[PDB]
Amino acid sequence: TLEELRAEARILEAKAEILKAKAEVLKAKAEILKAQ
Amino acid sequence: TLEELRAEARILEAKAEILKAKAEVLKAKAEILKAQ
Amino acid sequence: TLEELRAEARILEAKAEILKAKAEVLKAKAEILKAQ
Amino acid sequence: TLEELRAEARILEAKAEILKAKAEVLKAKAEILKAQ
Amino acid sequence: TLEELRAEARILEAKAEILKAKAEVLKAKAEILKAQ
Amino acid sequence: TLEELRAEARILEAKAEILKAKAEVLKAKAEILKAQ
Amino acid sequence: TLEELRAEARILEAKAEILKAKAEVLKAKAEILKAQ
Amino acid sequence: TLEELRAEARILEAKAEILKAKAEVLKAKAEILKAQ
Amino acid sequence: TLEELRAEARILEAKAEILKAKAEVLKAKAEILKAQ
Amino acid sequence: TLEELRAEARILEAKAEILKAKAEVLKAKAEILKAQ
Amino acid sequence: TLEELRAEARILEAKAEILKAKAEVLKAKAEILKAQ
Amino acid sequence: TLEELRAEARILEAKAEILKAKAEVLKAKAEILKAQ
Amino acid sequence: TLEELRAEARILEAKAEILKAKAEVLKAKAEILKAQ
Amino acid sequence: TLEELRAEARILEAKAEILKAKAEVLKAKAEILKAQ
Amino acid sequence: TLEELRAEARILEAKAEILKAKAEVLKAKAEILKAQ
Amino acid sequence: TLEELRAEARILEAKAEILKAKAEVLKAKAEILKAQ
Amino acid sequence: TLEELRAEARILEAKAEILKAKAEVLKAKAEILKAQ
Amino acid sequence: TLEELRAEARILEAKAEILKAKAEVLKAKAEILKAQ
Amino acid sequence: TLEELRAEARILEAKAEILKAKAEVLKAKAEILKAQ
Amino acid sequence: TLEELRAEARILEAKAEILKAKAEVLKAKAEILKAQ
Amino acid sequence: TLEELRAEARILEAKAEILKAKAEVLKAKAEILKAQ
Amino acid sequence: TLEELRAEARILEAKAEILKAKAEVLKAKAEILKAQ
Amino acid sequence: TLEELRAEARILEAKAEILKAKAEVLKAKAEILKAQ
Amino acid sequence: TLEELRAEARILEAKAEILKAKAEVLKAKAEILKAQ
Amino acid sequence: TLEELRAEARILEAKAEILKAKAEVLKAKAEILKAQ
Amino acid sequence: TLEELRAEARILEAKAEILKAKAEVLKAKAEILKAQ
Amino acid sequence: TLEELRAEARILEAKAEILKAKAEVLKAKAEILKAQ
Amino acid sequence: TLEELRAEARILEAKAEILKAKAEVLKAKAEILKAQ
Amino acid sequence: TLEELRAEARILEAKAEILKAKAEVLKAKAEILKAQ
Amino acid sequence: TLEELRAEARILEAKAEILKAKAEVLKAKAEILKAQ
Amino acid sequence: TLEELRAEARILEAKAEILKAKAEVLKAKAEILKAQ
Amino acid sequence: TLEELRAEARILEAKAEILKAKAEVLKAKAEILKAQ
Amino acid sequence: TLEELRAEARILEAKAEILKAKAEVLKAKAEILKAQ
Amino acid sequence: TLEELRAEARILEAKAEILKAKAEVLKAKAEILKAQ
Amino acid sequence: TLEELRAEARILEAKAEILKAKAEVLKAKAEILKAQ
Amino acid sequence: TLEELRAEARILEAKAEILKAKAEVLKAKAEILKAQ
Amino acid sequence: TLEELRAEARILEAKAEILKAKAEVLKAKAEILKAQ
Amino acid sequence: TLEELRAEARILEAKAEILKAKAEVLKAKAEILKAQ
Amino acid sequence: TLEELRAEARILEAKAEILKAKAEVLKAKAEILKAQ
Amino acid sequence: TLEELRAEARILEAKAEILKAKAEVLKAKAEILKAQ
Amino acid sequence: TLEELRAEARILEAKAEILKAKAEVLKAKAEILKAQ
Repeated sequence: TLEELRAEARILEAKAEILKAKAEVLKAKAEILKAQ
Repeated sequence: TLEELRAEARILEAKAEILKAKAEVLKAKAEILKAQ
Repeated sequence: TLEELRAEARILEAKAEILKAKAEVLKAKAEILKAQ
Repeated sequence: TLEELRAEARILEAKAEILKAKAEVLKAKAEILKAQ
Repeated sequence: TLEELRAEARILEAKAEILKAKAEVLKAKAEILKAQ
Repeated sequence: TLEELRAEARILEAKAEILKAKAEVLKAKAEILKAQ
Repeated sequence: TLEELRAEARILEAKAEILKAKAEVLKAKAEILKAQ
Repeated sequence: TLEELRAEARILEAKAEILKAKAEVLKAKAEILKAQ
Repeated sequence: TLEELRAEARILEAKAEILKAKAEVLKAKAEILKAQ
Repeated sequence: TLEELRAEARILEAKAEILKAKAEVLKAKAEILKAQ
Repeated sequence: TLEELRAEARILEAKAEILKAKAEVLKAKAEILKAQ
Repeated sequence: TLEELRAEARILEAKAEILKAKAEVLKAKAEILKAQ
Repeated sequence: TLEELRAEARILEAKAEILKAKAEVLKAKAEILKAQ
Repeated sequence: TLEELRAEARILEAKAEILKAKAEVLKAKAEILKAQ
Repeated sequence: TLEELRAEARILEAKAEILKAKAEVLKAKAEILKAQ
Repeated sequence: TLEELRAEARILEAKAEILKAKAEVLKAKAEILKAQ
Repeated sequence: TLEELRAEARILEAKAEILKAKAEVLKAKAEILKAQ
Repeated sequence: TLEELRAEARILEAKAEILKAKAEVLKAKAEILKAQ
Repeated sequence: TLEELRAEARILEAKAEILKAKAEVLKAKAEILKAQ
Repeated sequence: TLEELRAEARILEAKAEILKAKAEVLKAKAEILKAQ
Repeated sequence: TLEELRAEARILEAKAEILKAKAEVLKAKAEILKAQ
Repeated sequence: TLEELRAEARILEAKAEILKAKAEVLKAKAEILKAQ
Repeated sequence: TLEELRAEARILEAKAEILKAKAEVLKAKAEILKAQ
Repeated sequence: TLEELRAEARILEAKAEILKAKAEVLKAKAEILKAQ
Repeated sequence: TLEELRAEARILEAKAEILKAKAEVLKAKAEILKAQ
Repeated sequence: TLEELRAEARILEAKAEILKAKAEVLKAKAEILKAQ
Repeated sequence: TLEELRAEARILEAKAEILKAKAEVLKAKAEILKAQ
Repeated sequence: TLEELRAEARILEAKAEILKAKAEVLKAKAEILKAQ
Repeated sequence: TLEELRAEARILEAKAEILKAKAEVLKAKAEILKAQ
Repeated sequence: TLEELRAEARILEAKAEILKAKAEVLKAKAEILKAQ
Repeated sequence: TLEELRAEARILEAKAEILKAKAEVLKAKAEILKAQ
Repeated sequence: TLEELRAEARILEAKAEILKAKAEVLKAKAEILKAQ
Repeated sequence: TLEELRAEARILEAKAEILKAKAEVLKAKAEILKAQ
Repeated sequence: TLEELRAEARILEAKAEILKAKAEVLKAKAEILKAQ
Repeated sequence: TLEELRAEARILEAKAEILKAKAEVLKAKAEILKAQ
Repeated sequence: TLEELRAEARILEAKAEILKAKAEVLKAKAEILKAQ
Repeated sequence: TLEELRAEARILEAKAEILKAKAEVLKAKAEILKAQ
Repeated sequence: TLEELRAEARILEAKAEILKAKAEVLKAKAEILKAQ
Repeated sequence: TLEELRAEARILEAKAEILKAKAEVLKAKAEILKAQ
Repeated sequence: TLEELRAEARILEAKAEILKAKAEVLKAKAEILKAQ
Repeated sequence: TLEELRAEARILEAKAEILKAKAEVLKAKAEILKAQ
């Protein structure tokens, strides 16, 4: 269970990181919208 | 129990971080809505 | 009991943080509702 | 008793913080209700 | 007795803070009831 | 006696503050009863 | 005696303040009884 | 004697204030008895 | 003597004020006795 | 003598005021005796 | 002499006022004797 | 399951990195739009 | 599946790197636009 | 499929490198534009 | 009986006050009849 | 009966206040009739 | 019935307040008629 | 009915406030008429 | 009906606020008329 | 209708704010007229 | 209509802000007139 | 119209900012006038 | 028009920044006038 | 016109930066005047 | 004109940088004046 | 003119760098003055 | 003139570098003064 | 003059390098002073 | 004529008030003549 | 004429107020003459 | 003439206020003469 | 003349304020003379 | 003369403020004399 | 004279501030005298 | 004289600040005396 | 004298800072006395 | 004297810093006393 | 004396730094006490 | 003495660094206690 | 003694470094505990 | 002793390095645990 919960931590750690780079697409998306 | 509660802390630590990047999707979502 | 109460502190520390990021979902939720 | 009362302080310190983030859920809950 | 009364102060300091956040639950509770 | 009376002041200072936040629970309790 | 009477003033100063917040519990107690 | 009488003034100044808040407990005590 | 009589004035000024708040305890004491 | 008589006026001014609040204790004393 | 007689007026002005509040002690003294 | 979840972590780790360099295309895209 | 998912990781690792050097073309593209 | 995906990795690895040296043409292109 | 007679006083106290404001309707009723 | 008579006092207290503001409509009604 | 009569008090309390501000419209209405 | 009458109180509370600011328009209306 | 009356409260709350700032235009309007 | 009335609240909320800053133009307008 | 009224809110939000900085020009305008 | 009103918001957002820095010229203008 | 208004935003964004550094010349101008 | 206005932005961006470093000469100019 | 204005930007970019290092001479000039 | 202004940029770029290393002589000059 | 100014740049480039190594003599000069 | 200034650059390039190795004598001089 | 007669009332209202404060100068004029 | 007579009222309103404070100088003038 | 008479009102408004604070100097002047 | 009389108002406004704080020196001057 | 009278206002504005803080020295001077 | 009077203002501005912090020494001086 | 008076301002500015931190020693001095 | 008074400012600037950190020793000194 | 007073400043600057880190020992000393 | 006082500064500079890292031992000491 | 005090500085400099790495053992010690 | 104290520095320098790498064993020890 | 302490330094220098490579075994140990 211990390493399993360590693994269940490990999969949920990854799911945040996709949403992090999802925001950074939207971050420079506005940077196009202001540099013009 | 001790390392188990340490693990039950560890899984609940991860569940916050998905909601953190969930907000940051919505953060730059408005930044598109103002840079236009 | 001491480290146990330290652990019972430690689990209750985590339960606040989910509610913190729960509010920040609702924080930028209104920010969509004003940037439009 | 001293560190025990220090620990009994420490558990009661945590119980306030859940109620703090409980209010902040309700804080941005009205912020949805005004940004619309 | 001195540090003991300092500790008996310290436990009674914590008991106020739960009631403080207890009110702030009720504070934003009415804020839902007016933002609608 | 001096620091002892200073400590006996210090414990009695705390006992007021619980009653202060006890009233503020009842303060916003009526605020629910009028915002509806 | 001087600082002692200053301290005997200081303890009796605290005893009023508990009764002050004791009244303010009863103050908003009637405010529930009229907001309904 | 001068600062002593100033101190004997200072202790007797405090004894009035407990009776002041003693009346204000009784003040809002009737306010419960009329708001019902 | 001058500042001494000024101080003997100052202590006798305080002794009236305890009797003032002594009456105001009795003032709202009858106010309980009529609001019922 | 002038400021001295001004001071002898000043101490005798205070002695009236204790008797003033002495009457007002007796004033509301009858007010208890009629509100019942 | 002029300001002196003004001061001798000023001390004799105070001596009336003690007798004024002396009567008002006796004024409410009968008011106890009739409210019963 | 453990190495499998380690592998399911490993594929989801890669999917973030494409979106990271996707933003950096848009990052220097605005840098053309300001250096002119 | 394991080495297959390792391979499906391996192809998706390459697709990021083309976009990385795609940005660096645009990086020095603005550097021409400022060195003049 | 495995060595095929290894080969499909291998062709896509090459396509990045042309764009890498494409940028380095533009890198020293500005270096002419500043050394003059 | 005592608090009951205090209550029977309390209801009869209210019945006067309706007649008081009943007269004050008629008071300004003539004030219309003279300001014209 | 006691709190009931307290409530029957409480409803009859309200009925006076409508008649109070009823007069004050008529109060400024004549004030229009004299300021012209 | 008790809280109901408390509520029937509470609705009749509101009906006075509209008439209060109704008079204050007429109050400053004459104040226009005299400041000219 | 209770919360309904609480709501019927709540709508009638609002209708006074428009008339309050209606008077304050007329309040400063005369203040123009006197500052000239 | 409840949230509807809460909404009918909510629209009537807004209509007062325009009249509030309508008065404050007239408030500083006289302040021009006196600072000259 | 509910979100529509929430929107009809939302447009009427904005119309007050223009009048607020309209007054503050007139506020510092007199401040020029007194600093000279 | 909803996002349209959200947009009609959004344009009227901007019109206040020009008047805000219009006042702050006049704010420091008097600050020149007093620092001399 | 939507992005157009978003653009009409966007131009009116800029017009405030010139007036903001217009005030800050006048802000340090008085700071010269006091540092001397 | 859209990118044109985006450009008309972009030129007006620059005009604020000259005035920003114009103030900061005046900011340290007083800092010379106080460090002496 | 678009890239031209982008260029007219680009020249006006540079003119601020000379004034920025102009202030920072004056910034450390006072720092000599206080370190002595 | 475009690359010319880009060049006229480019010469004015250089003139700021001499003044930047001009300040940093004065920056460490005071640092000698405080390390002694 | 273009490459000439590029050259006039290029000579003025060099003149800053002598002043940069001029400061760094003074930078370690104080470092002798503090390491002793 | 062009290559001449390129040469006049080239001689002034060298004069900075002597001062750079002049500082680095003083840099390790303090390093003797602290390693002892 | 051109190759002459190139030569006058070339002699001044050498004079820095003696001072560079002059510092490196002092560099390892402290390294003796710390390895002991 | 109506507002004119209202204005002719308004000027004649002011002429009384100067004579009112004219008497109050003479009122305290005798109060000097008796306090001496 | 109307606003002119309103202004001729307005100047004559001010002339009374100087005489009002003229009397109050004489009011406390006798209060010095009796407190001595 | 109108704003001139408004200004002639404005200067005569100021002349009263000096005499107002002139009396208040004399007001507390006697308060020194009685507190002694 | 208008702004001149506005300025002659402005200097005479200041002369009152020195006398205001002149009285408040004398105000707390007696407060020393009674607190002793 | 105008800015001169503005300056003669400005010096006389400062002379009041020294007397203001002169009183506040005497204000807390009595506060020492009563807290003992 | 103008900047001189500005300077004579500037020195007299400083003399108040020493007296301000002079009072605040005496402010917390009594705070020692009551916290004991 | 001008920079001299600026310097005489500058030395007198420093003398206040020692007294400011002198009070703050006494500020937390009582905070020890109450936390016990 | 000028740099000397600048130096006499500079030594008196340092003497405040020791007293600042002297208070902060006493600041956390009470923080030990409350965290127990 | 100048560099000497600069040195006497420099030694007194160091004496504050020991007391600064003396407080920070006591700062985290309480942090042990609350984390338990 | 100068370099000697510079050295006496230099030894006292070191004595603070041991106490700095002494606190940081205690800093992470509590961090063990909360991470469990 | 000078180099001796420089050496006595040098030994005391080393004693801090052992305590620095002593804390960093305890720093990652808690990092084990949270990563589990 | 000098080189001896330099040597006693040199041995104590080594004892820190073992504890540094002792922590870094524990540093990556937790990194195993999170990468799983 | 000197070379002996140099040797006792030299053996203790080696004991750190085994622990350094001991950590680096554990460093890449987790790198296996993440590359899968």
